[PDB]
Amino acid sequence: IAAAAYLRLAGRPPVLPSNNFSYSENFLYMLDSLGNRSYKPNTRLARVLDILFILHAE
Amino acid sequence: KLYDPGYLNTAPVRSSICYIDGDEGILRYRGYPIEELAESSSYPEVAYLLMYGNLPSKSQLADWEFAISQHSAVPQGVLDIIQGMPHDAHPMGVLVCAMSALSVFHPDANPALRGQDLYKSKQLRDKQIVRILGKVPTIAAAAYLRLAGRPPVLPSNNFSYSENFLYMLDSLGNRSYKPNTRLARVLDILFILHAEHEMNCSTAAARHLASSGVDVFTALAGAVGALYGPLHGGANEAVLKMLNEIGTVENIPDFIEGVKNRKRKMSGFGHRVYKNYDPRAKVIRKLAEEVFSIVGRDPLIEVAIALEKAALSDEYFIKRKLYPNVDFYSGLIYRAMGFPTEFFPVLFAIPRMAGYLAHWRESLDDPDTKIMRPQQVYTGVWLRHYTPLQERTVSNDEDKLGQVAVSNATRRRL
Amino acid sequence: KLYDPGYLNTAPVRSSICYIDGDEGILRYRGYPIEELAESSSYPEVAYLLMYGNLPSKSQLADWEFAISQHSAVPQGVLDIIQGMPHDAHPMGVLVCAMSALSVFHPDANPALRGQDLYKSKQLRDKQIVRILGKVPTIAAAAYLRLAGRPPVLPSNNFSYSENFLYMLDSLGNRSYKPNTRLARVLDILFILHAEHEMNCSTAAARHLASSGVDVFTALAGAVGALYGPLHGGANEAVLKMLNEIGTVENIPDFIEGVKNRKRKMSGFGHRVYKNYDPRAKVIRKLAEEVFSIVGRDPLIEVAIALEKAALSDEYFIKRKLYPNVDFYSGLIYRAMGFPTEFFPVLFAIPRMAGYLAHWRESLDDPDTKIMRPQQVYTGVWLRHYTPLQERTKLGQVAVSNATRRRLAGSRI
Amino acid sequence: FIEGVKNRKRKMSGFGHRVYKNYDPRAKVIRKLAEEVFSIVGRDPLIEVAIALEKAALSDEYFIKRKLYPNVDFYSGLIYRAMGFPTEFFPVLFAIPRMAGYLAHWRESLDDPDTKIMRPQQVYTGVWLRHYTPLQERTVAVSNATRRRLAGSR
Amino acid sequence: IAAAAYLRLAGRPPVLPSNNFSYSENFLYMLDSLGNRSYKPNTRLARVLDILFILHAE
Amino acid sequence: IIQGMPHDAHPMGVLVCAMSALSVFHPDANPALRGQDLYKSKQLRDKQIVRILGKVPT
Amino acid sequence: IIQGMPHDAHPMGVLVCAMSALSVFHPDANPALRGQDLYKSKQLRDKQIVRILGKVPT
Repeated sequence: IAAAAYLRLAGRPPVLPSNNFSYSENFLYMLDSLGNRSYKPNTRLARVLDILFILHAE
Repeated sequence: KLYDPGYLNTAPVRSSICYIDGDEGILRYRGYPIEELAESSSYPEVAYLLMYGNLPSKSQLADWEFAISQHSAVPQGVLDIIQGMPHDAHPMGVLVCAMSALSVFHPDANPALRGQDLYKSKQLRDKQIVRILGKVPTIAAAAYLRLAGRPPVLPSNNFSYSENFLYMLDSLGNRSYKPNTRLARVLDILFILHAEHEMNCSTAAARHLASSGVDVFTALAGAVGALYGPLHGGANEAVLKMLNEIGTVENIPDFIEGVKNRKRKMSGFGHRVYKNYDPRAKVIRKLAEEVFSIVGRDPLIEVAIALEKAALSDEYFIKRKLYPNVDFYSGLIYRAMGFPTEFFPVLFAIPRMAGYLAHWRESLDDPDTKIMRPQQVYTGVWLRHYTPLQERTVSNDEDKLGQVAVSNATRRRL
Repeated sequence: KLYDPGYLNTAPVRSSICYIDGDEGILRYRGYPIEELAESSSYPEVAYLLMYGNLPSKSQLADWEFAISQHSAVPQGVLDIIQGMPHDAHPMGVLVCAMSALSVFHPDANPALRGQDLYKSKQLRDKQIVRILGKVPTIAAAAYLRLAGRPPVLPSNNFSYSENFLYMLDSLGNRSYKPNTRLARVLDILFILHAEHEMNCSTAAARHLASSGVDVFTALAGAVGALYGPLHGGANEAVLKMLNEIGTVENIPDFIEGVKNRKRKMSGFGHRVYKNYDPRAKVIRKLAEEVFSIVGRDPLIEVAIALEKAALSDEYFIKRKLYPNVDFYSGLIYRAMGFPTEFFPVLFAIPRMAGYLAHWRESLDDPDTKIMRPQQVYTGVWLRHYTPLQERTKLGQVAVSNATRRRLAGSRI
Repeated sequence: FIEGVKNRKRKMSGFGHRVYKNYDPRAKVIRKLAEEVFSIVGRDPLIEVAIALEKAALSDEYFIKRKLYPNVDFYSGLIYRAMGFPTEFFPVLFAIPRMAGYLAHWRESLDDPDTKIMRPQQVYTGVWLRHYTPLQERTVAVSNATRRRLAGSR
Repeated sequence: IAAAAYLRLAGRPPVLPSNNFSYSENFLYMLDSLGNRSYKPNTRLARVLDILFILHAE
Repeated sequence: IIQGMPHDAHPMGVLVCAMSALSVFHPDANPALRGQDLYKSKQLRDKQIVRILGKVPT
Repeated sequence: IIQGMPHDAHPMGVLVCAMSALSVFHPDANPALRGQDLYKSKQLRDKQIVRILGKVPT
């Protein structure tokens, strides 16, 4: 749903979820893939996204 | 001289639609004063008068307006196009794109699809004139209804032109709707007021494209696009922010005194073509009072009224010919009707286009006038051998564009 | 004032962007002749030269064309708009509609939302230049493909400008295509010859619109609309139908004798601008014969070749200052590549845009612009007076025999 | 153009019949109905140019000496234009009447078994004898359009 | 079917046949209804169309 | 058009209908509206023969 | 479920399939999905019997 919000912001239709990557990886991919099922975002950026997620657990 | 940049020393072509005596504010559409028409007439009357050079009689006028009502059937593909843009889109761009789409959706209009034959007979000319003069009203409409998120309406054949527009503006899925007659009349008069202006940027572009031999639809699309300029319809927001930033009515005399201190802005006072007077001011002031009577008031209206009353008194505004322009009362009425700010310019487009059609006929029945050819005076380097682009010297790296991406090229850094 | 016939008259604008002397056949983009550039240079180089008034540096041209390739991306919304258009509609109308939608879908550049000062910053001008220069060819390719109905493929970011367009045009919808370097260099070399020509309604309209402070997108849309019609000098259709009617070489002499007898039309030979040789003519001749070698020819092409060979040596053409124009050879080349004839003027609008943006930026920069309030001389009745409505009392009637014979020539309700 | 048609540079069709000459009462009756349809629907530019041609061409000596009497085609086409028929819709309109003739002929043909369609004879215009050799030795076009997919693959 | 071709040529939804007339004017009643089933054929127009049909009979 | 036909039919009527539709789906190929001189080229002969041969077995 | 399906026999099978599907187009009229029995309720049995006596016409 977060990815759907980001997509619907800048006009782009939904993204179907890749189901082979980690959590952050999954989200970060669902942002910038443009419907290309053959994309792999950075490991360092996904690492950063996971750290930011863990630093705001609760 | 040979260099007349602003065309202020030359005259492109003679005209006969009307004359602007800016010094005295004398305007007569083919001899009829603008105030006389705005009082004793209606929009189709003046439109026909400009278009055929003279007013029609009751019979053919009735038939003409009947046809105007008839051809209002906007192709639904244009409606889908309207669905295409985001609802935040400024109405001007919406209207321009719809204009181009309406040009393409009508194959019988393209000369390239039929050769240079569509523009030699009165039949196709008049037919396309009536066709477009009808559509506009509607498209606009849509645009208005889609601004807030409403479904498209179906124009009917019940009312007259201006009242038809008011109908499709506010029917809300109620076929038995009939808007206020006074509001329809006042909008009709307003349409009278903005009927035409003499050769301007937009008019020059219009006559250029007319002589260019291209389908009239796209020519008017470009011409009305030339009206998008804030110099050509964006000056209302200046006085709107004048009357909005001033806030409470108790800020008016101190506002004019600070104006005397060369501290607070002045705008909308005195026409930039009319320096003495204009009957438009008084007639639309009466109309504005009628509008306040029918719909009511607001803090902005009372602030503006007291501000202009104090402005008529202070000598600093008296001696500089700063009488209020038509823009004040115009915007007052338009927002009083319930029109958003971003929506003002599109309605300004609605009347003027008729005039742009008029001259479009004019230059097409005059061949003395011909294709343009601007003369160029080159002031740069005359001759120089080209260096091998590779041998090309590498001593300059200026102007450093080097910046266009999504948050410092993060879009595809992976 | 001064009556200004068909605007021929005097010079209403002076600049330092280009120079052309047709009777002398000298074409120098800022003092650099057309031959020296066309024979060796490339389209992005001359585009940068027009933008900046000087040749680029390696790194400058490198990252310039790199940013162009980067901005080759086209917004999704305008693509959806193009999809929403009908099918059999002419494509250049699709081009102008897409340009208008591009104006809408770039509210950031819209000045009416942020006053008459957003177009005073340096970087916004350059970003607009790159945006348009990249986005237009993708739109043209997408429309051409819409004629064929296939979905537009995303622009690759690894090839040259002309190479990008050629791949976009003939990718077959995959990645395994390899650019025809011969055809690519031919097309890129050709685009040099169709840069900004002499002043026209397009350039004047762009100048006026930029002076008015409008958004650049809509002004360029209007310029494309100005070039929409072939009456801007585009007469490829004339030589096309002349070839279509000329037949083989055997039945050429009757037509040419009619031309000498002033009975048959002559098109595409002799120039109202060039009154002498044309360097563009020989360059485009070499390119055209290379095209003939690479892709072969149809009978019509050899018909035209033989017609040219016989006509050029004929006295009726040497004496009458008559000789083939570059329009003829360009049409030959595009037909040999195999383009729809009606799609031809699109190829004549893609390269006429560098000069548009050059003049737009130049007009923005110099504070020599004023209010474009032209004059006139009144010819109508000086004064009349209003008539009462009952004191009232028809060239045609709308909807003739259509929806009217369908409204009364069968019944009335 | 009245001279032009007599100059043999531009031909004229719409006047007469390849199988009827004396007359075709159909032309007269549709002339009457064309007057009626002008009365009942009105006039359009093609209509007055057509009637002007009808009046003018008869005066010229061409149709006096050549004999070309306005064919049912002229009036049928102008009437079709009058009735709101699109330009392309004429052939199906011409198809509607002929079905009666096909039905009558078909019923009559099924009626009489004595009528037969024999196998027609033919006289060969080819060689009387040849022979097949394999192709490997075959001693040695414009079948497919090129420059469109060929260039695409090139 | 000819009337169906005419009417769909404009992209307008097709119409049902009627039975309260004879051939040519029934066809014209088919041609012009505009969604109104209370139409009628102009008898002069029906007769002239019938004669147009009969002239090219056989 | 052949899937829209009921299961009880004759397949060769299916052939003739689909081939009439091929007549329809190639209006560019007809000479019936561009005069009786359009068919003077060998290229159109080759194209029509090759298209017919390719289409019929499918 | 009809209006396109082949008719290789009498509509008897058509009607049987029709009411079999009517058995599920209104699942609210079912006793096996709420509790364990429902036709023991007088109001249900009544409304059911009314509909089923009147449902067949459509």
